[PDB]
Amino acid sequence: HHHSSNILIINGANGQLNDTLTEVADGTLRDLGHDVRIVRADSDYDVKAEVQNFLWADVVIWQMPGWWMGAPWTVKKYIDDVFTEGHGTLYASDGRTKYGSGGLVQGKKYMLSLTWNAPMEAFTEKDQFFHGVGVDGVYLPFHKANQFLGMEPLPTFIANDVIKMPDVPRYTEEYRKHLVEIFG
Amino acid sequence: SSNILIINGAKGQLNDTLTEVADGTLRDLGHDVRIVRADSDYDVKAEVQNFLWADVVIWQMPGWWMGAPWTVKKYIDDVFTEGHGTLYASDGRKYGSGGLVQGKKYMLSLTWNAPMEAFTEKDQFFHGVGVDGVYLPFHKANQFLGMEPLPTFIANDVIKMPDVPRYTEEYRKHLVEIFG
Repeated sequence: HHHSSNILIINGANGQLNDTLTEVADGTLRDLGHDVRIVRADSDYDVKAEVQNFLWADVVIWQMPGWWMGAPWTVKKYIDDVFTEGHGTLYASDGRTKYGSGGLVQGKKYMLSLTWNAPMEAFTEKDQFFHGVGVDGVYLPFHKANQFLGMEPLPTFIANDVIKMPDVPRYTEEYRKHLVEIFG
Repeated sequence: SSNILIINGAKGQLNDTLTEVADGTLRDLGHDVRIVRADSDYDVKAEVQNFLWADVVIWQMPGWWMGAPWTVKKYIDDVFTEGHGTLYASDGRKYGSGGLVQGKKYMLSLTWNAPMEAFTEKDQFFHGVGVDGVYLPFHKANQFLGMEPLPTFIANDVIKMPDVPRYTEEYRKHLVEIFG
């Protein structure tokens, strides 16, 4: 079910930084020749229309803040609503007829763009809170929800200490170079 | 004799059934039990008071798209946040050391479609990180408050292999082993 690229940015949007980074990606990517659509997870979306957005998309970008160690409930509701709908388009089942091999959109990719209060050391230091599993380790279940559909991950981007050490200029440029590197 | 709070994430008769099993078993062991349905119009202040009352919090829930149903995550986002000043003070500034309810315990009781092998084999979907690995973020949200984990219970292949009974007996046994 997977056929420049079509990019779908899901804005999980302090609701300024995420709105700002959504805009940065929108402009950067469109100036690199891609076509992008932006959808706010915290909106009264049309699930069937959202399924079609995923079918249209070559890449899905999840721009979102870390809320209680993961996606805000509105983003998880978008997944629970949209992914479940789409059964038959985005995925057929869990694969068994190895769990996780029943997706129908292999070839599509997704990327996480995050903003957290926690410092990076909290993710990397074996002796700290997340026991060194890393940002992607903390997001394993989120990555896997996307992979169940058959999509592949692209390098994660994350801004840390956004509240205790804010610096939009830094984040914005770093994100831009992150995008140019991947989508350039 | 502990106060146990059970958050029923059913959205979903199996989880309703397992909530009942926990309630009946724990009370029979001398504990007081309270049940709250995550998928309801709960009052955030009331829930914070449930947490302060509880010695142990059991999260009974099905796995939805690799984790907690959105209604359970909204429960956390709503209640844990209202809990600022009672359940947690700050992020501790290392990060995660700013809880206010150290001494309390929490436990995950899960129901999944996937088979246990999908969690333990390094070459499978979950590269062998285990059930608790997949739930790392959920465990950590609880630990941020200062609470400590108890052994996780999980019923696998609950849809492809409806073994109710079996799941009820194993959970019942799991509970006696921990709270007995």
